[PDB]
Amino acid sequence: GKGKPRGLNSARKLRVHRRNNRWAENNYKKRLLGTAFKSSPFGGSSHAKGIVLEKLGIESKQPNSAIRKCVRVQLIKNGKKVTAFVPNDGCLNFVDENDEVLLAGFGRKGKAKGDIPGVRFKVVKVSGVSLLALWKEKKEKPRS
Amino acid sequence: SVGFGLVYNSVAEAKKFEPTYRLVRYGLAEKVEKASRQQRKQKKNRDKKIFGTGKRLAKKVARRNAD
Amino acid sequence: ARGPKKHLKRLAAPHHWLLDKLSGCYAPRPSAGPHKLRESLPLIVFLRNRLKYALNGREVKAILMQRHVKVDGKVRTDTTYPAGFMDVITLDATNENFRLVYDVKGRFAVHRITDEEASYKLGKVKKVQLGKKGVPYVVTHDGRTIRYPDPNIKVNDTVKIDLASGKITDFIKFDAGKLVYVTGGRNLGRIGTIVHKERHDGGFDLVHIKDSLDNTFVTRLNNVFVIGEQGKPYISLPKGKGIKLSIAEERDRRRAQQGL
Amino acid sequence: PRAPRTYSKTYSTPKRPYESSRLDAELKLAGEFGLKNKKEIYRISFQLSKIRRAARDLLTRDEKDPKRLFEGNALIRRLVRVGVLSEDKKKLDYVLALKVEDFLERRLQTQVYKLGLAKSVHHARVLITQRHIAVGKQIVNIPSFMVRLDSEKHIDFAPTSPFGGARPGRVARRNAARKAEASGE
Amino acid sequence: AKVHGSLARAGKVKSQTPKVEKTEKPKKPKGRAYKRLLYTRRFVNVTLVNGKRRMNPGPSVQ
RNA sequence: GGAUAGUGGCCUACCAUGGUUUCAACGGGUAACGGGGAAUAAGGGUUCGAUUCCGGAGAGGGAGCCUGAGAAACGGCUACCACAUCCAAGGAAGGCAGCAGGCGCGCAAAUUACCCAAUCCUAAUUCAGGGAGGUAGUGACAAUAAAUAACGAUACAGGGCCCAUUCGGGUCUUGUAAUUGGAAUGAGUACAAUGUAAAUACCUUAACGAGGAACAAUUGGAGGGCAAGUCUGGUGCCAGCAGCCGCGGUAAUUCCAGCUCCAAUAGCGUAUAUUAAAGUUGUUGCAGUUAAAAAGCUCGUAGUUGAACUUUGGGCCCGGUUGGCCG
RNA sequence: GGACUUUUACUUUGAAAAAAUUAGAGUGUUCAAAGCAGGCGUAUUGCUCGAAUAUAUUAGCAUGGAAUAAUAGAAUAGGACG
Repeated sequence: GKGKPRGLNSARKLRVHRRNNRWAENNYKKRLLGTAFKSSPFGGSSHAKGIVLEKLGIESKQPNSAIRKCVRVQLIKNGKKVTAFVPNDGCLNFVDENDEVLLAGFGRKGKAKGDIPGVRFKVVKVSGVSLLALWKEKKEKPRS
Repeated sequence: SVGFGLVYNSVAEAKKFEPTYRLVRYGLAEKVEKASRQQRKQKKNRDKKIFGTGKRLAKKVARRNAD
Repeated sequence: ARGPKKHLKRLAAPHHWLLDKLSGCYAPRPSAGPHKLRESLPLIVFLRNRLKYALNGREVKAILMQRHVKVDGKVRTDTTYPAGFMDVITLDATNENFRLVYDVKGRFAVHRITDEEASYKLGKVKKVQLGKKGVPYVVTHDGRTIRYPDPNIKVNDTVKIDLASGKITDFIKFDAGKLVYVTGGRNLGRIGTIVHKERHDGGFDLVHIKDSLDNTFVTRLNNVFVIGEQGKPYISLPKGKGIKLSIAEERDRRRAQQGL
Repeated sequence: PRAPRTYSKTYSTPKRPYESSRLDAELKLAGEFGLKNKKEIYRISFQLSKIRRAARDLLTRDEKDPKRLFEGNALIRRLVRVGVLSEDKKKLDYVLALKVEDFLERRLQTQVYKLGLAKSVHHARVLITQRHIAVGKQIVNIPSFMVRLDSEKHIDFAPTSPFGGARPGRVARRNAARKAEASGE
Repeated sequence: AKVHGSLARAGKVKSQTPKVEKTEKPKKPKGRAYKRLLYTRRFVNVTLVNGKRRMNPGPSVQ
């Protein structure tokens, strides 16, 4: 019964057949195709710093309704064009075109967060300085 | 306060066997006024560019600039 | 690695020296000599780690440079000279005669023998060869070669050497019963008779052993060092006679000897 | 190329961050033994676990096991020498029922209090960490000391510090000195 | 979908919440002192109740 | 046979056609140096290992070689290749994956500091030399210890057991303070001595160093999961929040703030990876009529697997161990 | 009395076996992480215990076992034993 070999000598089959099924698992397969190195905008890196190209007013999905304040960024190490979300009340005024900004993920491990569509990254620093310091008026955006 | 101590059998027999850094604490030895390592080294390399006495070399150099 | 190595990282050294972990990156590293560097004992480790007669490694040399120390009678001056098993070491300027001989753990115990006895040692023969010009010779475990030996002397048999003339003065054969010292392995430091030698063609003869307590342990022929007759040592054994006790029996002997 | 001067950590945060039940009990403890934070309980909660594990494993073995007896009685003899295990509860079965406050009680902190000297653990806190203590000749300014049996009859004030003789403190000495240069001359 | 919406009111509300400065107060005790404060308060004297006891009730029911 | 220090298709002549493979050869990929080990704690496992030790390899890329016991060596040479320095324009010279230090790369990593006192190495050698190594500087990588207050006085409320007919009340001990009281201590500052090769910090110690605008603790959160507000003000499907469910369309417990409260605390949050949770990779240990999934069917090789029986039973010896009991 | 499985797998116990790491014994770094120290005394020319133990699940080697599971042997007798 049970539909799998039980023999004392069936170790190869058991070993290989699990090797064969480990592919139906995302994280595994994601780890062996080296997708983070290849497809992902960061190189699998946790952060990446790019240059701001334009501001976006992205409308959120249903059943929400607002304008979701983001920027298009060209990652330095790639040249990759990625769009990231500037968080908190009016922080989009802290960032400007050709600024350079630190981007990070959204803790969704690839996926987009909340209701903002196609935006899988968030702005953490602009022009060397953190936002939750600019926002809190602890420091000021260096006059460039 | 716990420390360590030594009692040699005669002064100069301590003179001998004592690390010279201790003796200078005791006014038992004089401080060698020496060139810093880098300065010592930079000389070892400067002299190294010379083969022989140098006193020949100085004649070599000086004859040139007196015509 | 392009040639012979000259350093010893302090961690790759033999544990049975008991050097500390910290306090430096390197260990002494035995020079080339009588004993295999892993099976040896530098004079620096004896004279400051095992006797505390020195502190600095500098003061080790200053003692040696004073010729203050003989090994096997010859005055040795190399800081990291590789002394070993059955060696003597004689600090004359203080009337001390030792003999590097094993602990009951696997270490080199500070064994003090008399001002006599230091006039000889023992030697396990390693090979017995016909040299050139027909001369025969034996080779002992400390790189001693003695030409013209007793024809009876075969390999593994020990040999009573003097210490200012070479020369064998009686010896012991390897048969059942003899009193044996284990010189390495899991039983290093132990002493016992024989019972059996289990020979194996191809390689590796094991030698079953029994001590003075009816505990039977086994090692490899390589590690066995005959030193005389049953209950009759040809030298002075260290304290405990290399009998070995359990951690249990250890602990009892401690707390009992402890107090009063 | 040196030797990796080894180390390890002492505590162990709880698997579930917000248990109103657990969080209550932890706070009760922090107040009666007069602790500083939750880490000082995590430290002891963790210590306790290995002990119970060490004993959890030894008990599975056949009795009169050469290793069980040595490593057990050695465990028991230590636990008793500090005042956490009862003098005649010397069995591994009784160490698995051991709980946090047993350990927590034996701190210098709750000894300076538990025999005069303090009349408050929070008083006892500041007394220890201000040199006003001496397990014999030795000052001990760590609240988490751990007082051993035959050491219990030695916990007293310092040969230094006003509460032990030789000079009063430097605030007293500034008061009896300001009534001097003034009301005197 | 639509990516070009209005950036006009970037922070409409933070910029119109009437700044009211923080009313000062005595500093609360740090370290052990604070936990002592919490042991005594929360369960030695026992104040406000309901058959459940309550941490932060605003102006009760009455 | 030659060659090598030597074995050997290592090379060469001649001779045969052999050698590996579904028990995976051969080829491909690796963001691959191997191991000692590391992270994760029911067990089994999963993931990781450039990096304190061992082995290997390399010194911008390749090849060649001199010297020597040992090097196919690079702080040796020779050449080609890729760089690239000085120049009186004829020429000459350099290989930091040594230690510092710079440019570049980037999310990402410190001083062009002192010394051979220690640890050990080397030479003709106690003595010289050693950016090995040690020492300090930068250093919230990790890890340990754990200050930011302690105790009283008094005025009310009373935990007040009572006495007890009533503003009648014993009497400690909780809690409240725009009320006061003296005690304590190091964080620092600093004579000295200690420490050190010298200086530095630790340890020790004169003189100092505690009353609130200080010696003033932070970080996140308060709908649910999940511990803690249906309080106040602002906004009005806007701004924003929200890992997930969701909040916001004028009484918002969820945004922006004030106040209060909760949680960890000299540390707390975020992102990325990974482990546990996951019996959602299942050997242990999953699922497959209808939720994902039995090849249309039979045959059949490799694979896995494969009925029963052969000295069973009887009877002794010897010397062991926990418990009866008892001192 | 030494050698001795037809040919094996399996299982027992040992041997050769780096240190560090891990587990874990002792030790009052003032506690602890550590470290491998140290402890006693006439402390004016001394004494003394230490620096354990366990782990390696592959393979090789040595060894006690013969249940389970494989394997060889006499059929035209080209059989065994002396």
